[PDB]
Amino acid sequence: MDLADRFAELERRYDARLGVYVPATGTTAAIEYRADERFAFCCTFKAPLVAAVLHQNPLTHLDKLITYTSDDIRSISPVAQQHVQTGMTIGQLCDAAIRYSDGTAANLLLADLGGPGGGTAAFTGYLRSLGDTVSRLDAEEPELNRDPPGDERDTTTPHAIALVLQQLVLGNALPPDKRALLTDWMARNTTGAKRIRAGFPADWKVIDKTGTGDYGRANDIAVVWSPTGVPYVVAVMSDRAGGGYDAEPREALLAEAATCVAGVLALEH
Repeated sequence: MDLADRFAELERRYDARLGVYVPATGTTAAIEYRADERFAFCCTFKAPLVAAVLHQNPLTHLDKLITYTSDDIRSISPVAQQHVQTGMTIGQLCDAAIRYSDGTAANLLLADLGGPGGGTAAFTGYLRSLGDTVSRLDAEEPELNRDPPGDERDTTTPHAIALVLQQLVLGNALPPDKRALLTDWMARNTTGAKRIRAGFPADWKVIDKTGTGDYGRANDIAVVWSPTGVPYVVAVMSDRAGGGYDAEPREALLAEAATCVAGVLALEH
């Protein structure tokens, strides 16, 4: 038995398609399972979206107050629904997008990056600027959750998104002050306790960004650190197209995939 066999058993048991990527390190070979197959972003895009906004603006831009109306709420928006008559700062929008998967926050940051009709092109462009030729965002929240299996629209691959997240958190895509804001928001995420976090021991640091969609889509992208501070990137993506558009996502699948990864990365000699 090897790791690919373990992953295939998860697929069988959950009636799911699973994608896993952990980039190679100095000490470890890449872990990959369907890593070049396409999966819908869902809200995993919101992490590189926040990076794009951070990168293109000075820090004082995070204090810029953005006004919107009930006309702009089209999606699950746990934070923005609360502030729709008053408005929210860019920094508050980044916070909401990452820590609560707020659709409206994401959509507003898309507009901040690219203007009214240009947000998705611009977000995709940011990824192209990082050397990611693979991913693409074509719709805003909530429509980006709804493309059918095999549609290339609104998709990344585990390989591509992990390599983006690596540049953002563990490379120099952002200067340290901006990088630290992105890291802190992901570290404070409220939506990921049952995904990659659940697969890693408590003394490993985990920051993450989840996504959940139609056809039982459930994703999580994380950066993890060993108790001594050795960092790894983990992308786990899944869907359950056999149940149709309303298939139940299964977070436990992601927790188990992450548990498999954690056992490779932690167990020594």
